[PDB]
Amino acid sequence: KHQIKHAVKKLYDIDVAKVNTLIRPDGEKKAYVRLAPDYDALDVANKIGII
Amino acid sequence: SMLRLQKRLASSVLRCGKKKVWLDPNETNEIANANSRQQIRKLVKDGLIIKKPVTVHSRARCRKN
Amino acid sequence: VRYSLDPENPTKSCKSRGSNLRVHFKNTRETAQAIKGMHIRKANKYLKDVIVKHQCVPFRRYNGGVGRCAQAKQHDWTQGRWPKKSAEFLLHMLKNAESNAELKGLDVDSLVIEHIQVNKAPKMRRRTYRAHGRINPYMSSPCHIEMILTEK
Amino acid sequence: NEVVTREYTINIHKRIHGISFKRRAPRALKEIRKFAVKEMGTPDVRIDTRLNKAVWAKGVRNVPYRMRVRLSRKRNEDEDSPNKLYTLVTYVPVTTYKGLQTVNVDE
Amino acid sequence: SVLSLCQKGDAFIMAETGKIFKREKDMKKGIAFPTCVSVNNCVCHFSPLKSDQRTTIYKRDPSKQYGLKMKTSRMFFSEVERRFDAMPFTLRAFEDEGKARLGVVECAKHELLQPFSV
Amino acid sequence: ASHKTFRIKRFLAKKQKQNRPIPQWIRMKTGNKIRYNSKRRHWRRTKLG
RNA sequence: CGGGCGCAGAUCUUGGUGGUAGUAGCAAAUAUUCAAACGAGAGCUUUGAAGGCCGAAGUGGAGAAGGGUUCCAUGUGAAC
Ligand SMILES: [Mg+2]
Ligand SMILES: [Mg+2]
Ligand SMILES: [Mg+2]
Ligand SMILES: [Mg+2]
Ligand SMILES: [Mg+2]
Ligand SMILES: [Mg+2]
Ligand SMILES: [Mg+2]
Ligand SMILES: [Mg+2]
Ligand SMILES: [Mg+2]
Repeated sequence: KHQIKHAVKKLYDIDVAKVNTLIRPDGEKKAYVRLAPDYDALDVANKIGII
Repeated sequence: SMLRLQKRLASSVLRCGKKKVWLDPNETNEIANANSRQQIRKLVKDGLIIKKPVTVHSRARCRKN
Repeated sequence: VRYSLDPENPTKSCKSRGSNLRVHFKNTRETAQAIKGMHIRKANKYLKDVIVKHQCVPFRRYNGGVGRCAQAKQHDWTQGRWPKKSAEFLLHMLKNAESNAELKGLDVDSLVIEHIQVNKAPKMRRRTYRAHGRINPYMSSPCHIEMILTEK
Repeated sequence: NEVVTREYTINIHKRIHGISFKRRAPRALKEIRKFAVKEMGTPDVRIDTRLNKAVWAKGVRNVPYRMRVRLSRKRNEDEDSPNKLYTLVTYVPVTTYKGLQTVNVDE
Repeated sequence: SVLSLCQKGDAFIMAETGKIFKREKDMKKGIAFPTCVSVNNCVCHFSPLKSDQRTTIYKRDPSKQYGLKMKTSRMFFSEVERRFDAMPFTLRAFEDEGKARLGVVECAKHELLQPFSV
Repeated sequence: ASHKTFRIKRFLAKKQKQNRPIPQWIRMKTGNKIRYNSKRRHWRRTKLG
């Protein structure tokens, strides 16, 4: 949880409140990074190309 | 068509069993479009999905005896 | 493709075929012998009555265990049943053979079933569960059906 | 005229005689349908739901003996089928069955 | 500047229908298709977005109906019915294309918006 | 069960990804030579231990 | 000139197919019924009504071991 939180703070320069990791049934770990209230996940998702 | 998602979602929304969910037979085509719990809560507010009352189990004879 | 008993005059004849039909071979063979020489207007009426159980199908060969019926006296026989399943696969084929005649330009009301045979198809394999941990086969008996029609 | 509506009295007591307990009420409706085809000579008989409650009023094995009924022959008017006309069987609540004849009812 | 040219003509079409032929309120007419400027490599239907390949035009098919589960997708789909019923439009007419693109990923997936990919 | 180890869960993940049907374009690539995956297992018929 | 050289049998080996045979059978734990919708197609799906069973040491609601995607939505009706 510390590596994932520190990685997204460097790839996109966004602060994260908490991270919830989860290993999917197919062996892939899935994370739920909750951004700080000063940042909007809708704007970040449009910059990095999610939407 | 086949209304088992609506019968299941309305039972958890109304907090009752499947034997208490009443789906209007005249509006089966309108209830079939409800695929989420928020749309079921809209149909319950319109009288299309009504919670049937409890079967009567009066204690008249139990108390009279 | 590669029918037996090629027509005498293909100019006035229509053909139909069916492969791997899931009807019982013994049931669909006894009804194929019932409609032979009949007209398609008479064979359709006969097959439609077998479904509603108005005139039976005399089981001539595969008649081991079948019960007697009062409608078998029409065929000078004692046994007979109503294969509803066989009377439907032979009913969609007569509808297809009629289409081949309308497309070819044949007189529909004068077609006569001059040849109709039912072969055996590769049996499909299922299993049943018997006593003492034994597994016996539970096989299907599909059939190949083909027929040639001609005018008179 | 073909569109005609009458009122009959189906003596079900003699039509379900000898039937097992858990088949009396189901047979009573197979006898009402046969009674409708015999009297109103048109197949595709449709039995009203209120009549289904009347035959099942006292369970499966206790069917009323006589049941006042109304046979109404009508036309399909939609989805032309092999049967041009159909019979709609409805329930007629009566107090007693003594002296009830087969009367005709007009629209 | 393809973006500046398309928005300039789109405002002219809206201004052209501002008062001309507006006596009756139930008249069905308007922007049948937004402006499009193509290039050598481009084929057709190129309407660039405010941030700029993705398709920036969609059309609602009334023959298909589906209940959107997402909250912003219903708000995005509701603005289409109030403005252009079954008429092609652009994602620039929303002024919040950061959110307008969020509500379009579900409508186009459930046969509610038919795109014209380049 | 619901209480798995990481090694068991990693073993069930691979067997779950191996049980996928053969891609459609593989059939046309091989000319219908490989039509169906000969190692498809059912959770009722075949147990992986 | 050299043989792994001739089959009717060995409750022979492997593969295939018959008679029996449209036969035995699809008979443990009370029950189905009317109308409608979808559909090429309905005793069997879905909805409503009627009549019933499990009757709180349940045919109810949740877990352990075990199973390993069987969970959920949509689509298809070849095979099962
Ligand atoms: Mg065993
Ligand atoms: Mg097992
Ligand atoms: Mg030898
Ligand atoms: Mg030999
Ligand atoms: Mg039994
Ligand atoms: Mg018990
Ligand atoms: Mg999957
Ligand atoms: Mg399921
Ligand atoms: Mg489905």
